[PDB]
Amino acid sequence: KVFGRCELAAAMKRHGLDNYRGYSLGNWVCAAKFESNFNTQATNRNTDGSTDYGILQINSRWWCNDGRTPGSRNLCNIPCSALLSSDITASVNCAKKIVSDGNGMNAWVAWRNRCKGTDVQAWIRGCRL
Ligand code: NA
Repeated sequence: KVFGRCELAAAMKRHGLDNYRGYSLGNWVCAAKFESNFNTQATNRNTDGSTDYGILQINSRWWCNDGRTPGSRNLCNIPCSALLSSDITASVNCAKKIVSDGNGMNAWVAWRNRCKGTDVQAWIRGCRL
């Protein structure tokens, strides 16, 4: 499923991401935009054997089990395929653990490269939240 900017913002707000860990909703929408382009089925195979899955591109080496990543942990206790659903619940709950893992939102490279320090409020414009 390809989420609409405000449609996603609303969904994320429902799931408690707005100001979660001090990170405004705009930060989360911006991260999703640059990580997966709002596409829940987004997958990116890395060179180390791991793969990034879904709307927030969660990595299979430590957060979900895809059965093909060497020395992989399943910290979120879910199959990586669950992070590919149109429903964002699994991704949000797992992201909540990732952002609290000692690096804040820096865990998401696209967020750090295209959202960090910018006017993230723009990502929530026109939205009826
Ligand atoms: Na894993």
